[PDB]
Amino acid sequence: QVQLQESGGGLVQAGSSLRLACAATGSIRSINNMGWYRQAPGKQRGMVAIITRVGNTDYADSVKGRFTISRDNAKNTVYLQMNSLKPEDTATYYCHAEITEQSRPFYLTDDYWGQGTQVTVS
Amino acid sequence: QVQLQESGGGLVQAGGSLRLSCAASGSTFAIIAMGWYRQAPGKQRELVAVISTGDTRYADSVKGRFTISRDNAKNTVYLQMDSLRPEDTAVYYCNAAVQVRDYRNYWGQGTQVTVSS
Amino acid sequence: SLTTTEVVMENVTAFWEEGGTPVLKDINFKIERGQLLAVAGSTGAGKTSLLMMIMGELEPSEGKIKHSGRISFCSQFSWIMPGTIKENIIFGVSYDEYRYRSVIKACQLEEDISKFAEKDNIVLGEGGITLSGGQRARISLARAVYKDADLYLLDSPFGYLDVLTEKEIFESCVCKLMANKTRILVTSKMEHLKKADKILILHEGSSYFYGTFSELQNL
Ligand SMILES: Nc1ncnc2c1ncn2[C@@H]1O[C@H](COP(=O)(O)OP(=O)(O)OP(=O)(O)O)[C@@H](O)[C@H]1O
Ligand SMILES: [Mg+2]
Ligand SMILES: [Mg+2]
Repeated sequence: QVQLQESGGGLVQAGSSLRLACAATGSIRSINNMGWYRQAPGKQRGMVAIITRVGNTDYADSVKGRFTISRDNAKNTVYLQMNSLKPEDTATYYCHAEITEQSRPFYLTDDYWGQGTQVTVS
Repeated sequence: QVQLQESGGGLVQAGGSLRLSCAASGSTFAIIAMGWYRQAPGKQRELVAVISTGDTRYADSVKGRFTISRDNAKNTVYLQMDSLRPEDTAVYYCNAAVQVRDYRNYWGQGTQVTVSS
Repeated sequence: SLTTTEVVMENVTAFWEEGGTPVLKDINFKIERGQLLAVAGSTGAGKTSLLMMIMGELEPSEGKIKHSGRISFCSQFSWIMPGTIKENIIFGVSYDEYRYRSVIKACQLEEDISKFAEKDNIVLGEGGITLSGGQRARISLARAVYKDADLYLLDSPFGYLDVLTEKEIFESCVCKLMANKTRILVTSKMEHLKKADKILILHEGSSYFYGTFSELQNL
């Protein structure tokens, strides 16, 4: 009874900027790491950016300096500010989170993924 | 965001001992690992000892003679140098791997160790 | 007792500050040679401190800790020392071509090394290449795993890795390459606990769970 949901995707032009959001909902007790990943047709899924509960970040070399990952612990939401969009950025963007469900007697996490949002850069 | 200062260097006769110290100072910082390097004139700096937390590593040339250790309460690292040889003559530098909100390494300014025959 | 018992903790309590809150209270576990112990629990539970005790950085106020041989520790914070990628992996340990290649592969460093003209002779630092957080975490794990040891203390080595890379390295390095090594892995992921021979769940220094994955799943 836990869900991740991405939003803010769409069809945009090269050089434009876009903001993605991913909200963790349901029977959440706690969240550790959260991150943004992407997969393009024919290509394998790969990390874009990750963020710890403390707010420490890491970026794939291809997006560093263009994209920023941020986190709001009160809303259990992770954001991806994408600037200077390139046609190579066209992909389905997926959100991940390490989550401790409420019905678990211990501080243990399970990996959850969102359904994904398409980002098409013209 | 961190300053390192070495001390303890100087002139000593072969077979003698020396204890180098490296003091880290600053405001907000967490030391991850500390290393000791040595440099002969016109040569590259050579890593001789490193300590993370209670895990130590030594260059072959220094094994059994040098010991690296930390005073965790004080942000200091030491290099106990025993059975010193003329070939140990060099400038010794400490280097700290630190988290100051971002990851960085810092160099000290070095201390001359001269070992006579 | 038996030569095959790598590490034991019997009735262990310890304090960082004398007279303060015990960081670990009445800890008991026994790890046989080649087993994987997962150490789980929330922030401040005493997981890194437990490794520190094994390493002799924290002595218990009561109880007994025994470990056979040499330890190799991987800090929860990754680090490098100015020098080559190769030196950042092997420093203080003799070169062994096969081990080296097997560690680079298991830690997914092959691809990253191949991008440089100097390959693993590439110099790391302000004046050379700056590794990303992910690269630094993989090289720090490779440094710890390359060293031949009787006991590997892996303190959350995937905390700064993306989940796709983490799964690959947990499988290729911790589970396959290190299959017969004694390992204490600090992790609270169910995906990791599934593979452990024993699990210790710490809560505010106390042992809230100690047993197998079947015993945990049943609870
Ligand atoms: N090197 C140290 N010296 C003194 N006190 C320490 C040291 N390391 C940790 N402590 C203290 O011991 C307590 C237990 O923390 P510890 O670091 O063992 O937790 P942890 O389970 O590793 O947490 P996390 O999951 O966040 O890494 C904390 O109060 C902590 O600040
Ligand atoms: Mg056995
Ligand atoms: Mg810890």
